[PDB]
Amino acid sequence: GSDGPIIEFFNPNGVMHYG
Repeated sequence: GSDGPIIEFFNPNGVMHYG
């Protein structure tokens, strides 16, 4: 999503963390 405490492991638009 952006830069959260958890990594986006749901097939995001790119490669970044999220809430």
